[PDB]
Amino acid sequence: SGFRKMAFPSGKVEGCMVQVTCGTTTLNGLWLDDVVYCPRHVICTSEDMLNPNYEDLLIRKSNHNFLVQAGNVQLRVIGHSMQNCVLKLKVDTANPKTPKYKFVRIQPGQTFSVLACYNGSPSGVYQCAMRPNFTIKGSFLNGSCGSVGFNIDYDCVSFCYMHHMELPTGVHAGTDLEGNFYGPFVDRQTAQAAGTDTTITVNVLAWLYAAVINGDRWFLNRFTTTLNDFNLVAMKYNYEPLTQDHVDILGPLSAQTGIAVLDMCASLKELLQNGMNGRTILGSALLEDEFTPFDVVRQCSGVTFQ
Amino acid sequence: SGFRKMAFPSGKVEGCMVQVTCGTTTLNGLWLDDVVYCPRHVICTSEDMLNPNYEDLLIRKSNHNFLVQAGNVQLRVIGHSMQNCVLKLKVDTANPKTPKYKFVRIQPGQTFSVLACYNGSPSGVYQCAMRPNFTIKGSFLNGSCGSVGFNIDYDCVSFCYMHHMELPTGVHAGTDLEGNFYGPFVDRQTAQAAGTDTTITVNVLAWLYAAVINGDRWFLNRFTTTLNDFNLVAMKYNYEPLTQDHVDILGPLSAQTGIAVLDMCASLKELLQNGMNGRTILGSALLEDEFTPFDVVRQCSGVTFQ
Repeated sequence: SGFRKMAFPSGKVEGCMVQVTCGTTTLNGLWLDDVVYCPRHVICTSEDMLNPNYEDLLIRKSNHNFLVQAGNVQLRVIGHSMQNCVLKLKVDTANPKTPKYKFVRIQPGQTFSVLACYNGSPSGVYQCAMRPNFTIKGSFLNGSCGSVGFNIDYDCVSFCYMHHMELPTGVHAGTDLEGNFYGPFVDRQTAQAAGTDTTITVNVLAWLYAAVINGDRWFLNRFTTTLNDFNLVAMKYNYEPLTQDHVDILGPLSAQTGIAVLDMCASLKELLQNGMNGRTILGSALLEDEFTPFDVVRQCSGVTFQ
Repeated sequence: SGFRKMAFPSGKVEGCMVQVTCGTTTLNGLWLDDVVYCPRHVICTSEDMLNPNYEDLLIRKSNHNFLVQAGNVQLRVIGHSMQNCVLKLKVDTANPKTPKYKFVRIQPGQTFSVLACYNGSPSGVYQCAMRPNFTIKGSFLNGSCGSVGFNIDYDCVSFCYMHHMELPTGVHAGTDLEGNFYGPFVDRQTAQAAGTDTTITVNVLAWLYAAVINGDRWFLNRFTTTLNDFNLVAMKYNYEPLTQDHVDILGPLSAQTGIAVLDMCASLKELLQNGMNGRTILGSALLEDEFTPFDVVRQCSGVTFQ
């Protein structure tokens, strides 16, 4: 029993983190086989951050303008190319610690682990969700750009996030590992804002199921609701709409607990309309939305990874 | 910016986890140099869990009664001995992935990362505190015994916890790596209870400082309090007493923010007496007590580990 914000074991990713230095800028890169992936703004100077033209900046660079350090070992750059907002540095050594891996672009509402790094050295690991507005509520300081987010599936690391920037509200924006930003953000230091966020309804429901799996039942009721009527109340509380496909995903948790999805929706409805009345669920006084249905099944049943 | 429940990178520990099997019981072990550490109740049978005499059970075992599996490789046991509640299996191969490490017995209020494992395979990583009643609020399922908790300091892994059992309230009890339980608990399946817990006052204060570091100031006030008068209010709310030594530890955070410790105590006092009035601090509607002053400095300033 218990329910924690659980990240994936980070060792397979730790073995891939390196330091990339170009001119006066140092950040993190991801070293897989003989390629180092890092944010393209490594080639930016403090005077070129306002509106850089990266193609023009990069054609002015040579291979030897890029210092890649893996531990206390210098890797030699033998090619470079830009893909969207990431730079790909070909190095002359393949990383012997390369795990089995894929690159995946995730949907908002999905969660992932972040290995926060500075100077190519891992600092900590924590769990994140991609918010509906395509920011993440990370924990990142200067020098963290290039830190990656990932899920692990048996033995395969699916990289889904590379950190690029912090927004004025203190949330974070970045790219998939092919360099495409999540959301409307661009890698220039101009006025940008997150856009209104919403609560991930299907995730809150999964976490209510987690609470029931772990013996919490105080918040249930004898009511039910239609999907339509639930969504009318969700909208009022800034929850995003629950789809039939969300309902289908919650099937396994429904079956394990004996609580119809729409009945758990009626319980959520009541929690939205009445609050929690000084009570807690799984040690939280807020309705938690950063666990997916998969996360709950993984933790309440115990899937490992080799 | 941001503030997350941040665990240490787990890779140095992942490389130490193994599967220990004796008879019908399988659990996790920690493989450092040529010794495998695991809970001594691996030698217990389903009929010997009520009140086992471990010395009598273990003298009946041979080296070959212990199966140690590291990955898809079988390690041969060449000695065994019991130290308190842990068994130490001498194996004929030293773990080539042994990090620099120490064993440390921690004080209640201290935090650590837990690498939850099943069948010697890491499942997830999360951050824990040792509660004042010497339980931890973990997330553990059958088969998790022998999973370890740790801190990392530059390059050195300080193991401080090995998981042994779940209590009826769903919290967890275990030992240091020398096999001494935290708290009054014993490794037998008899009536045991956690004992009344309290909130870790110095940690709540650190987290209030974290909030200020990150730009939250709504909860401050213009009052101050004496240490004596603060402690009179803390007791009423089941907070443990704040000591002058707690005050001293909070010095660096005090100096970084310009807020005297006793002034932050007056802010805490007010939050205890008035509640949070529908407001949140660092994304929590509860006063959070599982970050130490060290944890806050580490995350809000960015210490790495090699």
